[PDB]
Amino acid sequence: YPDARLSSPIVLDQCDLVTRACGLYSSYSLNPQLRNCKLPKHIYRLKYDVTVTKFLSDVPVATLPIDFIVPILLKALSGNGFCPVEPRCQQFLDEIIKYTMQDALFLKYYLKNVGAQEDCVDDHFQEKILSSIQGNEFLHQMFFWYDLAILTRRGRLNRGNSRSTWFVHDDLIDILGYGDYVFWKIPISLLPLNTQGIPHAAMDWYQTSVFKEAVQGHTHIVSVSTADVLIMCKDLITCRFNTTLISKIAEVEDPVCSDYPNFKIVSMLYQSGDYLLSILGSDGYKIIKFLEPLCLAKIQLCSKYTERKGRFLTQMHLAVNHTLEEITEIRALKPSQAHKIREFHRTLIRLEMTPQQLCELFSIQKHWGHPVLHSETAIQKVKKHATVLKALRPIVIFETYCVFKYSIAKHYFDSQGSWYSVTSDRNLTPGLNSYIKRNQFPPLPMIKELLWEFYHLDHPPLFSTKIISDLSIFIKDRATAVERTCWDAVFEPNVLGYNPPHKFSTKRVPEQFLEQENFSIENVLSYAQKLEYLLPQYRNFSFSLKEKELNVGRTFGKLPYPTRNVQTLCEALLADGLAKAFPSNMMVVTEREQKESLLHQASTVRGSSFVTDLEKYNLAFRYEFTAPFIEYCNRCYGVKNVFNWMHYTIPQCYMHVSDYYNPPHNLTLENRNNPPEGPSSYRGHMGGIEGLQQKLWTSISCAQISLVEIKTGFKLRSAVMGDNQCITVLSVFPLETDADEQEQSAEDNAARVAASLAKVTSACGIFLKPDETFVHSGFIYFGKKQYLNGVQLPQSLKTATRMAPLSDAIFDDLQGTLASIGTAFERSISETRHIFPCRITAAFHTFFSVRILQYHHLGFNKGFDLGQLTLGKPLDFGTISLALAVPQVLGGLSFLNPEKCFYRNLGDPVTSGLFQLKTYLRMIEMDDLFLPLIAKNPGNCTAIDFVLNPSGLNVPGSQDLTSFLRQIVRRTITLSAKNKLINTLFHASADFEDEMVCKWLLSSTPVMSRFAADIFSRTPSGKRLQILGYLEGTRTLLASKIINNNTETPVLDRLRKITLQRWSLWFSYLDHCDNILAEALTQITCTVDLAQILREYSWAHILEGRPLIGATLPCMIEQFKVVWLKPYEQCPQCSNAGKPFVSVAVKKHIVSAWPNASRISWTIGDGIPCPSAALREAIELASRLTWVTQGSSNSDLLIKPFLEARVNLSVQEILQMTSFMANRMSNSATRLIVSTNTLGEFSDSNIIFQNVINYAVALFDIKFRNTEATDIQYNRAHLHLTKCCTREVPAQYLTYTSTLDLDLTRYRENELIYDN
Amino acid sequence: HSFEEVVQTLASLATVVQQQTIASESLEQRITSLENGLKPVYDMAKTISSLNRVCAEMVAKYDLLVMTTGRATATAAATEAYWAEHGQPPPGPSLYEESAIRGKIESRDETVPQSVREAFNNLDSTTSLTEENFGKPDISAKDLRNIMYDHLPGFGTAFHQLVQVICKLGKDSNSLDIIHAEFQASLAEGDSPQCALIQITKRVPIFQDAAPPVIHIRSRGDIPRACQKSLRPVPPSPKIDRGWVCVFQLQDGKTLGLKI
Amino acid sequence: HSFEEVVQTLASLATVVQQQTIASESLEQRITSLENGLKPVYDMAKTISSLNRVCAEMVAKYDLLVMTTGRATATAAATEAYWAEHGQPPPGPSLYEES
Amino acid sequence: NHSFEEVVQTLASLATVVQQQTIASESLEQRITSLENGLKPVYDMAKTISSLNRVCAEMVAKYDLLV
Amino acid sequence: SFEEVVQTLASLATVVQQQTIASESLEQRITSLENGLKPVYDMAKTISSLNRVCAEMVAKYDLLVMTT
Ligand SMILES: [Zn+2]
Repeated sequence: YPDARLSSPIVLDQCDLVTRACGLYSSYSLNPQLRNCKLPKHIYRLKYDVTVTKFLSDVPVATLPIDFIVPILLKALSGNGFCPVEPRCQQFLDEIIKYTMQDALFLKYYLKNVGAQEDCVDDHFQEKILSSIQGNEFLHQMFFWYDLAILTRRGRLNRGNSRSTWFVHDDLIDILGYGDYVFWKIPISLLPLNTQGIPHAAMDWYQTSVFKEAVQGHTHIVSVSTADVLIMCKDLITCRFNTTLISKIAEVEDPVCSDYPNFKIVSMLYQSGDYLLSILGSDGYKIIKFLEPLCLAKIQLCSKYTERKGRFLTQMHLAVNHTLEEITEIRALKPSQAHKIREFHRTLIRLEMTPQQLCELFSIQKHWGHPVLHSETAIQKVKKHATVLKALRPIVIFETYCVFKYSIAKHYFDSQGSWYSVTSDRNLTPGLNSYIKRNQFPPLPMIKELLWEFYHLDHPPLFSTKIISDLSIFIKDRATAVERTCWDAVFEPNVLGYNPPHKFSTKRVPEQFLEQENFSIENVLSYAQKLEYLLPQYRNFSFSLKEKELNVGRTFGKLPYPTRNVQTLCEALLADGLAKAFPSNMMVVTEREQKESLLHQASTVRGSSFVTDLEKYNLAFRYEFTAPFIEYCNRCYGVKNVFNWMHYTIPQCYMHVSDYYNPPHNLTLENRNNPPEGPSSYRGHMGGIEGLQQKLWTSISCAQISLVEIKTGFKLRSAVMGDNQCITVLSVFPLETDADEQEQSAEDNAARVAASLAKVTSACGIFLKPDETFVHSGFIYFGKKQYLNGVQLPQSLKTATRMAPLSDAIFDDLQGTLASIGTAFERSISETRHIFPCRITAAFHTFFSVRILQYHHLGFNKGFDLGQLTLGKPLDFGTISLALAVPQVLGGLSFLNPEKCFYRNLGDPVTSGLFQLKTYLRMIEMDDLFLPLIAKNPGNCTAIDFVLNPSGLNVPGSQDLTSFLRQIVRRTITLSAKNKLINTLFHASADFEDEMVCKWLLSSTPVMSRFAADIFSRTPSGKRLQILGYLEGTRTLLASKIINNNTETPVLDRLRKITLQRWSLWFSYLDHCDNILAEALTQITCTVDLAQILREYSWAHILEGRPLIGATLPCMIEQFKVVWLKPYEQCPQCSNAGKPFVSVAVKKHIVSAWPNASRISWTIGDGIPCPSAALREAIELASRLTWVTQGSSNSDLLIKPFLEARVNLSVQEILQMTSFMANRMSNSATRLIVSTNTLGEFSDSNIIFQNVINYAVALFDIKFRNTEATDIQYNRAHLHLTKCCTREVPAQYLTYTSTLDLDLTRYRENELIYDN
Repeated sequence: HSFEEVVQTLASLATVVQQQTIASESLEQRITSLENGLKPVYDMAKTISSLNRVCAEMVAKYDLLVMTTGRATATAAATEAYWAEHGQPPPGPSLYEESAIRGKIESRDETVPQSVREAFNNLDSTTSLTEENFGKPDISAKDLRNIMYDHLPGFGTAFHQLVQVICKLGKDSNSLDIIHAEFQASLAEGDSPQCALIQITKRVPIFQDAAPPVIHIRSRGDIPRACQKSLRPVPPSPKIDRGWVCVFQLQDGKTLGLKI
Repeated sequence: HSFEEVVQTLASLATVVQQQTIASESLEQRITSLENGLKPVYDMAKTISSLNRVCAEMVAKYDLLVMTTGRATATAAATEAYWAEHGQPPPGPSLYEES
Repeated sequence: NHSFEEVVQTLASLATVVQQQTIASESLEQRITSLENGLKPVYDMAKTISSLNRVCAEMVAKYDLLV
Repeated sequence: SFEEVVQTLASLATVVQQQTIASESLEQRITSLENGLKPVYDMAKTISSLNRVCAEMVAKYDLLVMTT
């Protein structure tokens, strides 16, 4: 099952073979072995193909690299010619526009109904949207590229028959596709010419005289690539179309000033990048890489100017000039081409934009493509600075180790009582005895002479090898390395030239874990503590190239299975015990903080910062520096040789990259046991590897920063998020220091702290770059957020431009695609301040995805029609339009709820869906459809998913494919699970036990499904359900041989019939509904009552007569009502008659505002808004089960059956042991005062106070987003509740009649189950 | 008789008692001498705490030093002998004194290995770092000219000649930093690059009362096309800050001046 | 009665003579202890200062010290660790840098 | 006369012996006080010296197996 | 006369016995100084060994570090 999006790096080594089978020439690979190797059984029969022979009968023998041609194809290809796809994508374009315009509707109708709307209304709104959509630059190109993607996926599917060949002829270009390979035939007149007369692309393969007689009387030339550059080009076209459409649409909301850059500057940037690439090949990405730092530089200069504020821009300009001049001297550019090539960075430098527009422009970096990777350059990059001699100072290592031990001691003192009973000689610490005897811990100021004494402190094993309660860490479907005995079996046995003597069997983690005869944690401890990773057969460590990136090449390492288990164990132990004395992320904006709290921990307060790159540390770590820390980590546990596996085993390995189509150079059968080293192999790796031992390295970095803070008496805070580390210095000033000298002093303090840290880190063997480390005062960019003097900057193009009709959602499921689009829409609307661009994009893509899946489904046969085989008549526009309006909870396909524009977390997904459906049906004159559209027919669901889906309905159309995958995994486990520990957990009567437990959990009166769901996860059945879920993609269902050895029936037919049944469930209407529920739902006119009746009628077999409580909640849109008062007015509601309400008022102080105060989104204000593994789960289970039921004497007769399966301690000993967020930027929330105490008796109650504040703030932000701040004519707002959906909640407890009457004492095995 | 014997016995008892008293006095003298002789020992404990602290410091430091290196570290004689076999630093960590290796680096007489000298140079290049000049860029004439070209639109304009003249004069007077700082300050306010160059010419004291340079050309073809529209007759007393950027001297004696 | 008085006087004289001899022996023991106890104190005081100065010099010179790495530490550490438990050399083939 | 003189002499001898015994007891008490005052510090100094010697010997043992 | 002589002799004998007891107690208390003074000799002896060990450490220092 080929995928529709890029998921692998781009390598073109095998394309050398293809050109040899067709009598052409192309030097993609740097390995000479591929020049004269035997050809495989396939890609050799091309000599007997008539289509390929006819296609290449009028072209030169020489070819050209695809690096220089992709920009030419991106502009020379449009949909005009003939394509072999009969249902063409552009045919269904009017319906897409109609649906998009229909969503520019009710969204607006819903918004007006709520009370937000907009003061400024323009009549010409649909016409502008229609013109913006119609007049897009990348529309027909996008449709043509989607036809190409469909056709090439269909071709890749077979790749063994006569149906694997396709041909397209479009104006100037010809394309021939054959089984993962593409031939492009293009005119020679489109290629830029070198000053010697030959094209720029041909100057690296042929000499000038050679590439002048090969062409001669030829006008067309051929390039060869894989069927993965096509997918990349399709992704680029989709992203460009999305960003252009969003930028154009945003100009209608706010004509005066929008937050998106423009739709004309971005086009020029695209053209300039394309020209630069067409001239420089894949080498031109080194200039494209500079867009992000230049954007950051331009953002930094949008504030008060300081002498060192412009240093970042100057350094980046110098760097880009040097890079441009170094990669151009060899190439013989024309004098005219040397002027046009300096237009990308020249345009970037001369920009004049607001900080918000620059922040949005930051997000277009992958819109030009990705380079072609080689296994030689990638390994030469990491070899050059991993076998390098280093010079170190022992003294700084000494203080670093002392600070390490100090931090550990302080963390153990702060919690768990005081001190840790040092079992060491008291002579060797003359000065720490006083603090120990009086039980006191020394503060920082006087710890400068007793630091060395911390070296002499000893203790027992403070931590333990326990608290591991997640078995999914040992089964994750990752990649491992083969054993040393058979290491060259990962190469194709024709490029190698010999058959490898030994062949492996399996290479997947889940299959090897399910075959592990003797598992358990103590076995891993015994394996590591005996130095069994040094065995001769456990030393491979292969490499693998990274995914989509703009680097020359990056790699990640793979180890054999037991060593991978040891690494996972070490990371798990170190994450819990240590790595807590060293807080990783402490991201904070001191601008929006209150006084008397920052100053208290800072001993006016001004803070500066600087950011360093923590990735380059990995290769600079040596054993001579990290030995003491590793030994101390060993001592703090009971282990002996566990934490030093990497430094012991990595240097003894043979470094190589496991690429299928090119092995290491000069590899034969004779020199197989002791292979030589060359341009892609080496032996003495002395540094670290990415990902391995990350927590220890972060702890060492934190210790170094703390040492610098001790030496230099400044308050320092360190935060780590990703590959960057931010260090913030707090200055503290004696007041009466103006406001300009204070910032200069803060910057000077930050600079001196940076210098001291650089000195210390260099003395430890790790080098920082003074020309790449830079000091910021107010602008802080970190992790997922950027701030400019306390004002948050928008970033919505990151997720909005990734919307596409095709994704990887298990057998091309429509529901998964629509859910992904909805999630992207929510995440995009969370940022920024505009609304309509993202929703218009999502509405455009939803219908198009529906049509693609209806007509071109890869899982079925060619020419199939999903909409015809189910209804029997063509699927019209009305049926699809009505199907997408019903929310998914009730069995529809609607994933874009307008109510998500206010808050992201929803109290009740049923009442909100009912309200949305009622509003949509009220907009149109189709009111008499509400009843025969939500009744439906209840399905056949047992009491196993009611626990898993507490707030839901028993409809068959609202489910997903999780249960199918769970059944597949369960049967695969049943057939082959010789793990000897999974078998104990998955016994013969596991299903019956789980069903009985779930049935008993819902036997109370009244029934509370939330409590049952909460408590079910701590049972062994919950652990079984957690383990069962590890499948994620639609390729393990087919490629995994162990799954497909169950015989029975093929999974393809079952998937097809499930898809047909699901497609028949939707779009049918009035065919899967009953009449008893419809008659019982009449004359209700209340959403809460309707939801309660719907929940009661469903699950009727589960809930015979017992009422259900704790599920239904009201919809806040129907609960409150805004009034929008002005200064000289009085509320009409308050004058009449108890009228509880919530008050919202607007402040006046601005504090900071960038660039102006015209928009309320650009400004801010004052604002303000060791226990074992199973012991825990036992304790919380007992606590909650005791808390829920209190008015009974059975609280002791129900704890025992659940507790006896988790912990050895009996009852009466455990007894002794016993966020909703919002989708708006946090800028207006600092300028509003929300008062809820005016409600009086609070109408406990049926109101969630966590969401009322969000609703009020979001309403105010949406109402005034495109209006001037001085034009706002409203002062305060009243939210008056209506007495129609508000009720009181009396206190009520749970009464249990019987007991489980089930034996769970058989679970006396280790891991995620009962421990002694 | 009996009384005389009693008297004699009493006298003997008195003499023996006196001898015992003398012995007791000697005992008291010896005891007080021993008690007074212990004064130096009492103050000995004062000078031992400092020794204990210093010894504990040295023990901690050298224990960490010996533990951080391997079981095979090689001695000074071993590494000196091994240096005679190629560069080839010996296996295992070697220990050097900063002054000794620093002094040996310049004294290139006994074939110090290249890797060792690169490592020492990288280690020592970070010592000369202060609060100032931490990340201060270095600007030369060519780099400044390249930066200045990136702002002016088009090509062949007289502003390019002005930029070249400014860079040459700054290189001659060694004032590139001041010129660059003035240019950046002018650009920050939002002025056009041409205005920034004009302000640089009119503000920097070096360019004040400076004779414009003279460039020799064979004919009108040397000058760019964009510069062709800014030709004037040469004034008797041209000034660089008044508008004249350069004077073109032809082979036949014709003199032309370029003005913005 | 005269004989009893003579015997009592003789016994008293003998007891006092024995007490005097005991006192003389105690005096000799105390003198010997005083002479022996305070003999090596001057040498101890002389050596304390030298030890303090030499330790201070070593601590001072520890700061001016530079260390250069080498490609044999990890293999040596692994060999020592493998010799500590089940004290047989690690199985063939040989490690990276064996010497 | 003679008997009274002998009685007086015996009483004087007894008084002198009692005074000598009292002086001896006072000297013994002074010696006990001096020993009690002086016992502890020398013990502490000896313990510290022994510990330092042991740790430095451990250092030398570690350094020996390096040449 | 005779009674007074007998009483004086008895008092003298008792006083002599008490004095001998006091002298024996003094000797017993004095003979405990060896236990208290042995650690003095031990710490006097150990200083030479400590100095020798430190001298050996200093000498071995110059073997490893290159110096001048
Ligand atoms: Zn009101």
